[PDB]
Amino acid sequence: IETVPVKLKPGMDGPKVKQWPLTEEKIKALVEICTEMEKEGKISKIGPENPYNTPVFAIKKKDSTKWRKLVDFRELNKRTQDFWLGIPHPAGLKKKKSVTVLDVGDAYFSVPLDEDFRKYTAFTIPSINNETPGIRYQYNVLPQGWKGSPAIFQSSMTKILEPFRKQNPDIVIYQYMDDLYVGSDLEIGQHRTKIEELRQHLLRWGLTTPGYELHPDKWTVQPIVLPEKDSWTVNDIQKLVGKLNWASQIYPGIKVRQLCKLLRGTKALTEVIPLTEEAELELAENREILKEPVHGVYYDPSKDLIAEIQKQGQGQWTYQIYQEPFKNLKTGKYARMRGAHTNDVKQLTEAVQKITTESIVIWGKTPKFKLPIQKETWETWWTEYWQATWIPEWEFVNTPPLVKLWYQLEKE
Amino acid sequence: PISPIETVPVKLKPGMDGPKVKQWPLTEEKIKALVEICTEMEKEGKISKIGPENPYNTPVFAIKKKDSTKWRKLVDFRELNKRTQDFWEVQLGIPHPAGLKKKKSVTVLDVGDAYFSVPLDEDFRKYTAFTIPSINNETIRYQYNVLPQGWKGSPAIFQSSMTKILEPFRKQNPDIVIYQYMDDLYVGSDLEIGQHRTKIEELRQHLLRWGLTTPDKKHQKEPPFLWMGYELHPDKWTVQPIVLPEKDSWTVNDIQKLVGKLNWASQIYPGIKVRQLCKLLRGTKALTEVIPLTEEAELELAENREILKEPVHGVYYDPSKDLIAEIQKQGQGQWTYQIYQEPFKNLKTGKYARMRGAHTNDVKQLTEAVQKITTESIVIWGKTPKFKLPIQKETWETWWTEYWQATWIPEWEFVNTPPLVKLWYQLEKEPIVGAETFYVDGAANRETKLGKAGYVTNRGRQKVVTLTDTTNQKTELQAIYLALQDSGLEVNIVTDSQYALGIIQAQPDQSESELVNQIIEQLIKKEKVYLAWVPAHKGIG
Ligand SMILES: CCOc1ccnc(CCNC(=S)Nc2ccc(Cl)cn2)c1F
Repeated sequence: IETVPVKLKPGMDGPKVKQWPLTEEKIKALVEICTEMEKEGKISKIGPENPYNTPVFAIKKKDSTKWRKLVDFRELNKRTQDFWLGIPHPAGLKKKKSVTVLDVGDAYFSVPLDEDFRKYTAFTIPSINNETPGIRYQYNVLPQGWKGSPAIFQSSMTKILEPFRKQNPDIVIYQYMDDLYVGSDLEIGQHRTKIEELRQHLLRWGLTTPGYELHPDKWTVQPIVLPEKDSWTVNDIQKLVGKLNWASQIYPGIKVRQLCKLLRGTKALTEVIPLTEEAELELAENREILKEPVHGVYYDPSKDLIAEIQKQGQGQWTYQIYQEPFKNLKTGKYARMRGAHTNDVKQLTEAVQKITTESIVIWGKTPKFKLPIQKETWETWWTEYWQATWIPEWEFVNTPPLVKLWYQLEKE
Repeated sequence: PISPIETVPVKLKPGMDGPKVKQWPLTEEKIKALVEICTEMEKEGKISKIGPENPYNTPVFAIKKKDSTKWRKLVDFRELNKRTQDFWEVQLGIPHPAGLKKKKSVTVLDVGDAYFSVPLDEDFRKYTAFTIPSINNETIRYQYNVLPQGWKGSPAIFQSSMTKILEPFRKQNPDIVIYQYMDDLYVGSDLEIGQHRTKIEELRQHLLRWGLTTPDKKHQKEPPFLWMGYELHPDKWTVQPIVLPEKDSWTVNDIQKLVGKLNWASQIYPGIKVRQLCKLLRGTKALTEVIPLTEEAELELAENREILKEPVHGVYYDPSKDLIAEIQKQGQGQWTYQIYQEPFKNLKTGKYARMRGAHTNDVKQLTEAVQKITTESIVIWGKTPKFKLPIQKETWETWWTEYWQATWIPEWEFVNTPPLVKLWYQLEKEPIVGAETFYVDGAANRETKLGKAGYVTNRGRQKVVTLTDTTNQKTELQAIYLALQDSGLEVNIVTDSQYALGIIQAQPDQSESELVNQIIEQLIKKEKVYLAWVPAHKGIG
């Protein structure tokens, strides 16, 4: 084909990001992948006159023993001119019964990339113990993991699918990056056939597009459940009050006076205290309030979407999606997957992935993550467990002790 | 000696132009010097010499190679370089000894004057001009057609060119390892001498076929080789033992420097100390000052000297064997580790001396060494070692299964090599029945450093001290401090300090604050401690 002219947002310059050291295993894999890719003319070695650079690594896909090449164009994307021609987010898959994701990265190689922009797609395969200088390349086609790629391929995509979009206007399909989400209310029976069907429809043109299901009709948010014991001690009451007092940020209707009174004196924590009828009423009201999510929560797309995560221990993890503190749009829990019997990083990673995945579905938009972990630890191993063509934005933090004890009290 | 390789395209930074500096006058003995010599340059193969066109004057003074007394031309592109684009990382890092493998023979060809064998970008040569004013008026100008000393892109490009040029030979010979650094060419192999020697010449000839003249086997370099302070052999590497000078008069800068070279060594010879020399610097007035020398100061220097005596024998990396990484705690926050495959056959060794913050604990620190080591390894061996750590599995398991932050350790194994890292304490998960209950509380007037901090128990015990010169948190923590003091082996402590909660919570066992450190001591000293937090004013008291 041809190639439409692309540019960086004015004033900006190509990323000059440092390559992190990769393990041998990965290094060889990539080298193998890139030579083949070079032969096909999808990429070309470059000289030093090219000062730009982006990170790359390899990750094996789920249910695959084949190494997949992955690049971090986050910076580049940040800098490439927004295209405005964008992608329309539906709202159906949000409500659909079942969804499946298709990896259509291959489609992107077919089409070539503007020559004056190729330079910016430069990347470097490192050498162990810096024995040799790096093997540098740059793309000739439309690379995977770039925001422009789905964009410049958008049109071709439409027609490619139309024959299915027309033949089945009862099924939804959303494209985001190298991804493709398709949801149908049809049972996993007549479903898989239609997906594997659509699958073929694509393989038709030529772009190899191969548990694996989703269910958006089971997640949205959950309530904060208050304890409920037979006899309450001073400590019990204390803790309880601490939580509420904090919850009063999400629900101003929450009262904590009656309770707090009983806590007047200098009694032992183990001391058992009988509840005031007035106190029992108060609590009843709070229980009532907390039953449902706070009012007045609208998703504004003009502003970024945020995602916090609290490690709760026992493989447990909690999260909240929000664009403004205390006005979460969704909140949830995640229980580790049998395998990370002793690995925190593995879990976190997985988690991060679901959450992003969901965002896409709901609002087709990746959230910025506030990860309770050291930058050091995260960058050392996140790659070793990652499995997604995209890479969300992130920052590391110190889990404020309150917020955790709080959401810890989520509908179990 | 001009090479037939396609020059690489070099552009000046966009929105900028070639230099314009002036040539500063020179003696008459330096003039006739650069004169009678530059005439050779063009005679060689690089058509250098121009006129009124391309007015990009560049300074050209002359300094003799003191040990020959014969002026060999020289230039300064400081400006040009400024106005030249950027290339890519020229040596993101140097190969560390512990990552090389052993070889039967290693040679290095001094391909010195190679920069001048490579063709410069023609459309760029332009931006290179001279000016050799004779003596009087007349108000003798050259340029470049080949990479020059001093130019920003000379090395960058050269390396690459070299890279290309070697690609074939490298394939026809995958049993010969070459390494390019600067203007040198390291070559190793496991061939029988005679074979090596011939491939070497084969290669030596191959380069020359490209215009790259090189030295004959009669004038080359031979092992052992001088590396990163490492003495290298094809079978082993050794630490070039360096001994500290015996000084009569010790100056500030002297210690500063001595203490530096000292710290470097500590990695290799763990046992080196400098705490007592780090103290001769306190209050230092000027760099040239002459400080005494405490006896504790000489006992160190003298004791350090003993150590830095017997050198270090080390072995290279065997891809065949698995990597073992073992660590030990030199003290609080100071760790020593060593990597090896065959016990005692140390590949690499080290020491990390982590500082302290508002909260840290040996376990967490241990963790940080591991991550560092790991990374270090990946970089050198592309693999991560199996670890031998001085912590008990139960200890680890109970810790990380409670920490608020995400943490992990690769496959590791316990090693009872005391002192073992352990948890100095653990807060109770619930109130201790049959224990006093202190309701600590502290207040201080922010502006006027002064407040009070006290407590009151369920056993009706009370106390409050006035504090002159303090802040909010110092008091809070202090309240807590107090509670702990006069309390007993089992204590419950309610407090509303938001900050304090976290601190203590996270079982920190070392801090910047002496106050916090106070608390820790106490906390350790107790049998069982429950700590509870309650909302601010109004209500609980
Ligand atoms: C003086 C070391 O110079 C070199 C530095 C980096 N790389 C090479 C080539 C690789 N050689 C290898 S794997 N082993 C190796 C062992 C001992 C010595 Cl003395 C030199 N090289 C070098 F020869």
